[PDB]
Amino acid sequence: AHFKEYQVIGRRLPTESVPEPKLFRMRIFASNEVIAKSRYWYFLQKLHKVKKASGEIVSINQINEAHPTKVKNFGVWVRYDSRSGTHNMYKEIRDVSRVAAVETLYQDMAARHRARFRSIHILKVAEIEKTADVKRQYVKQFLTKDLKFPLPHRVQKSTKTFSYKRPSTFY
Amino acid sequence: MKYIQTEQQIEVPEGVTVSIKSRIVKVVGPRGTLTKNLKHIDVTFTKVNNQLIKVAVHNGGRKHVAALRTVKSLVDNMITGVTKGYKYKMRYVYAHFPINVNIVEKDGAKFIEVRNFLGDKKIRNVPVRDGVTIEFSTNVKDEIVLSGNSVEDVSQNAADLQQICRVRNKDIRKFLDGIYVSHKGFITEDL
Amino acid sequence: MPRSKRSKLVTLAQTDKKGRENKERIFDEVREALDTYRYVWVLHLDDVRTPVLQEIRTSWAGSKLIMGKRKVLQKALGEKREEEYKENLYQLSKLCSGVTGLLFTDEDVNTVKEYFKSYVRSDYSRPNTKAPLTFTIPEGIVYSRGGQIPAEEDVPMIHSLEPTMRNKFEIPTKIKAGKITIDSPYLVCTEGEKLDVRQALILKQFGIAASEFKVKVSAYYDNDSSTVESTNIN
Amino acid sequence: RYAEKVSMRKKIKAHEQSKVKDALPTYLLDREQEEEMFKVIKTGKSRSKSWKRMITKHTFVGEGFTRRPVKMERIIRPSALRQKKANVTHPELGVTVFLPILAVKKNPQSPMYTQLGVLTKGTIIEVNVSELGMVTAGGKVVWGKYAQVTNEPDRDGCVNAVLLV
RNA sequence: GGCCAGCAUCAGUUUUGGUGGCAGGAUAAAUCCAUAGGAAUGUAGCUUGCCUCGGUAAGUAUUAUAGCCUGUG
RNA sequence: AAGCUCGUAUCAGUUUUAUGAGGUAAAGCGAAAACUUUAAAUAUGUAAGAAGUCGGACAUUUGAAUGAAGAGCUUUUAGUGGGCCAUUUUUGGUAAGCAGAACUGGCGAUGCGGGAUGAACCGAACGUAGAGUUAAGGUGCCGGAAUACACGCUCAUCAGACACCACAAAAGGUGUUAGUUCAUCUAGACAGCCGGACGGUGGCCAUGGAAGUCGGAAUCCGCUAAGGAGUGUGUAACAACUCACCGGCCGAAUGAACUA
RNA sequence: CUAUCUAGCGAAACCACAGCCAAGGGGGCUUGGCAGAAUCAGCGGGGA
RNA sequence: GCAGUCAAGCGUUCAUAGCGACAUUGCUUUUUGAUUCUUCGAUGUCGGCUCUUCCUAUCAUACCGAAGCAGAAUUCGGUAAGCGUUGGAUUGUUCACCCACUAAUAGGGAGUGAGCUGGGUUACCCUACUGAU
RNA sequence: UUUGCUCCACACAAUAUAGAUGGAUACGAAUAAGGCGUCCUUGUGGCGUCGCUGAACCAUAGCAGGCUAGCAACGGUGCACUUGGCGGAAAGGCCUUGGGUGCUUGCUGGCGAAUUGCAAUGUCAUUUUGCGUGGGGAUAAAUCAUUUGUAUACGACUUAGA
Repeated sequence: AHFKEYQVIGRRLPTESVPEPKLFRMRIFASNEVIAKSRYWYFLQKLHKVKKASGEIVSINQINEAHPTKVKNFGVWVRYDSRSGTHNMYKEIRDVSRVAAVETLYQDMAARHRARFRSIHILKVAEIEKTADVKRQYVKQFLTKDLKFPLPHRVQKSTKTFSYKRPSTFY
Repeated sequence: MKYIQTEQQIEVPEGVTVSIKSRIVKVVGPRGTLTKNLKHIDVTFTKVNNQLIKVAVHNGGRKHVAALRTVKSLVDNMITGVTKGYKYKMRYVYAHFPINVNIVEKDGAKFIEVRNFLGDKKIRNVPVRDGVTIEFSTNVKDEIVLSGNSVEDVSQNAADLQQICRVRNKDIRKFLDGIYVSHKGFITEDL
Repeated sequence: MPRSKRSKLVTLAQTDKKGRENKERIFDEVREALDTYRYVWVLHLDDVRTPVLQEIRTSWAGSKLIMGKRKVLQKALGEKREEEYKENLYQLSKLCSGVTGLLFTDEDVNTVKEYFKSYVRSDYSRPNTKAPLTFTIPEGIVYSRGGQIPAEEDVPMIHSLEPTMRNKFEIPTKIKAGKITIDSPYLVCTEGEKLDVRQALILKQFGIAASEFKVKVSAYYDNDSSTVESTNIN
Repeated sequence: RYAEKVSMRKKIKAHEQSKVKDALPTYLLDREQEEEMFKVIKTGKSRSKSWKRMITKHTFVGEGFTRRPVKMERIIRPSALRQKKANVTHPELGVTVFLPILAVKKNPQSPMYTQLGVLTKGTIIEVNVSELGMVTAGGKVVWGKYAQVTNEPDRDGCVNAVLLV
């Protein structure tokens, strides 16, 4: 829905002569807790031989962002299994927070690839501090000096069905 | 990739003047004037100062911006067509049958009249557009010259004219005769 | 611009592209040349002929004449005082502006500066230049020379090239039987005017090396003196 | 357009290829290499005298047929669907030779189609070898070999057979 | 003392607003205060060019005649 | 439907534990996957108690959960005996369609809302009425409900509004957006305009003529920044022009292939 | 000669209802096109 | 068709465990413009004339493109169905026909399950239509 | 016309309302543009200003709207006339002249309202028609029958008939 980012660890159950295994951690994006948990178990069953019955959860913690309103360039390495074999992808965002960036990503993948939330994988978020190592261009053009641009053809959303005025946009 | 702002420069020389309300243009220079509507094209114009004008698009798709570069070159063609003026030169070649080519005026119509084409009796008239003048070649055989400001009018008229003699059902490799263009120059000569 | 692009023409030719390997190769090779040879000459040669260069090289094998791309030659010479193989080379790296071209000798200076004044060939207009002759083409049959030699021994021009004459060369050229004819005389050019590219091409088509060829030089360096010399001789 | 494309792909391939750099005797030399599956068809004015069945499938008949009379016969073998010849290919050397049938020993799915002579897939067949003319041990001459058919005669009147080797 | 209705207060059911007090999370994160360091889509300042004589160009310059980023508190 | 023993009890289209008649080897370590070596899963059996436990001894926390205190013995009575679809498993297969079995669910006797309409779809426990809330489906108008908000992509010279993997189907396409992998570069990328683009050499037969290009086969070295025993126009040959290759002006990012 | 009209006489067959069309629904319902009282003579294309 | 040749790719690995497109070689009833009464035993139904209207995948007619297209004539191909597409002779197995003319004498559906040919197994109700008040 | 038709006045009756209950308040073109005002050299001109909702502009107190007194102004508005224009796209209206006639909430006074009984649409608008009341106006055609025949199934159609 509207998204959150969560921190999870699983501590796969103490068996005799191997108590306290190695506390496998993930950072997982979802709107709530239990969805987050289920995705941890889903990735974990993929990544090594676990089941939920053979595993147990340590904690859930919402990861707030350190300095939200810092505008950030993010770059995200992802995978998705579309109808073909699975395949990788990188994308780049100018945005405010990790969570909002992946929100926009999920919708854009939905547009351009008919890509579902269920069949997306995130590998990784990263943040780029220095400019000019961003690979893409459509963010890169939003980085120039003394920037100005217009809102052409602005339209006003009236409640009424009539207008008596012969409207205009401006310009 | 949804380029945000695209733009081109057009260079006004000292002599010529240009008046641009909304997407209408007039361009006036020593040879004369021209006008053009561009309301179908959805761009913006701006002066910076008086030797350079900027066209631009915001939020361009590929089609929109390719149109931008086009409209620049159109207006530059008008500018050239005032300061130089354009001049298109043709020849009318025959193997057996000499063309009789003439100019006539029917109520002010400025038709161009060809006879004896391929031993025909047919008269073919071609109109002349406004803003373009003819001359048959003095001291050059089998040649005609057109000159004007509107390049589009000139080329359309001559392209029509060679499109009239599209000789039909007959082997083009044999019937080399016809009326064709020698070259596309400007009026001046010097500059 | 993912689609609606141009298709660039693909072929199966034999020669392949050089890349940076030859670039850095020639760079280190001139840097090898530097300490080996003693006398250094910067050569502005705008119009160049492959047989002329091979003629010069097989004239002087004890010399070595090298040409290559400009900025890498500036690189291997060193453009700053701070970076240079030897000293007093940045200043002469400044001046070498034209099509250059360079020589490594150990012979006298005098012999070469008189050599290249003695050395003169015949070449074409190579426009943005003058050509020391005018040409009127007479209103008759046109020939390969264009009125140079007598009309009995010149051969008329081929009927292949005439549409090129009509398209490129701007000239009325009307075709009676198999030779080629004109109806008015055509003057191509005058003396004392900078020749245009079509003008240069028509004298090329006639095959007229009416222009003199002589190379100029701007400067000279010697390694053992380690000093720069400036000489404009043409 | 696909065709011209792939040919240009071959052109680049052969360009790059250029750019990067059988124990036979003499007389064989110089050769180039009931309630179902039955419709009661009532005949006559009074439709009770059916008495009739029809073969709608190919068959080899043999040399002598001596076709029985009309009144005692029950099954109708038509005239056209009679293969004397079949193409036999060789597995070794892949040579296609158009040779006769001599007999059909084996027919799948029945013992009846064996004697009838239906030539469907799975039918093993007695094939002449006369023009090939191999010399065997003792210097005999071969007249019959075994071949396995590989195509349905109904879908194509050609009859491809691999020679069992 | 029949018919139709209305107002108030009450109950069951229920819809929709206002408003207050509390608990939690990283005992929110942030903003904000100070502090240290860093760097540019380089602010002041310095150098050169034009000159429309102040705006570019390229260098300088880590707060100055703007400010930003980060770390800790 | 009637009795008689009672609600003491009875069981249950159910889970848990233990267990086979068998392994799927998805684990090869258990002989250089060779190996019955058994992570399990594919589910039936059995049970979880006085109907039991070792003549005699032991009561309901008297032997797991969960639900129903309506179950059982004997007697007796009406109607009824065939069939389409789906799903799961699995055998045979066919170009393809599929055929056969086994289980299960729907319809049959059964209405309602939606699906524009409807044997098979989606939802849904039918007395009459009121009020409320919702399912499946939908909200431009018909039509009750937002011409709601918001990210993207699409502009079809008969789109699509599809139920979806599914049949034409693998692909074509200088339409379009996003990606992947490679290549290039101010030590100058790509576009372009300008120059060179050579000598031995017109290389061998081949021919009337064959000179880099009617054509067979060869693939050299020389200088070289670079320049082929030589892409393409070409004349009867020759010549001339063009790339492929370098280099001069410009200065900025660009290009091959592939996926979606 | 009838057919037609008029004066007079005067039946039967047949009949769930009755009717306008295209697509759809694995004559009537759904969606659409039209439909203006009442009617005459020919018509032979159809008629649970 | 079948057996091959490349294999683009696929088989998570194997290319011959295995698939495999486009092309291409393999004869296919008589190789020299030499040439078979293959319409011969099918008891099986299909064969034919007036008139509407539709489709186009065009036979001509109109316009166009390319073709060694000198022209005339003609072959292919594109748009296009507005209009048009003839008269005769013919059966123990006409089979596919000849004759001529014509600018040409193209192809199929919905058709007479109401008239006709074989060796042959209440059209009287209303409907709409055409005419009329 | 036993006064029938018609234009206009007011009295009552019915007669209904796809639904008044302050006003259908007038530019055009464009929207990657314009409008309004002002200035000039009058143009695609300059200069300023505005939109960013009609959530406005106009109208608006009085018993469902009275009787009266003035003050200030000579303005506004209504009614019936009357002068002169304008408009044809379905004009059926819009201006405008003159005066007469009221009212004027521009401002200040005085009288009244009650009791419809704490509210019940509390009725006030328009379409249509007839009877009556009293002042005007003007005095037809068609059809059937007959007959024709350019037409004719009968109808219809087309001709003539004091």
